[PDB]
Amino acid sequence: SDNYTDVNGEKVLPKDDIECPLGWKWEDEEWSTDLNRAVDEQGWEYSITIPPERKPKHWVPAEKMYYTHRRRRWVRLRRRDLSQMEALKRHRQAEAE
Amino acid sequence: RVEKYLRRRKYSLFAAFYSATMLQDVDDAIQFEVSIGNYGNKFDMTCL
Repeated sequence: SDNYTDVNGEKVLPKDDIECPLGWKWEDEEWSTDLNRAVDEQGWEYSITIPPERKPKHWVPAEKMYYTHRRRRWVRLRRRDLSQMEALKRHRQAEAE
Repeated sequence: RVEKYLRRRKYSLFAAFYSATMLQDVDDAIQFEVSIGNYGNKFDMTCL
């Protein structure tokens, strides 16, 4: 569960723990495997043990014995109520606290 | 686009040997070795 990250490598929740924000409904209740990336048929990309920078630079679709990490991108969609976006500014005032 | 075409699956092969005849000039005991590609070669392995 600690292997879920954002684009910057920062920890995020597991894909199955994500809920839809107020004023929005899910278009996709489940996460779709991203096959649009340089990944294998299972959506996985592979890489060498993460270097000292702790910020891995290279991933490939290929599986090798050299690779000790594997990653997938997941895609999920949501749609807003077709009324007003005034509600969207109500939960975005707390940028930091 | 080529690396993403790489995949591997487990395959199953079975072979039974029912008889062996018409041998000539046999000096010692006979063994056979059969392998698939680079797999099953007794000299390229320590444990299978």
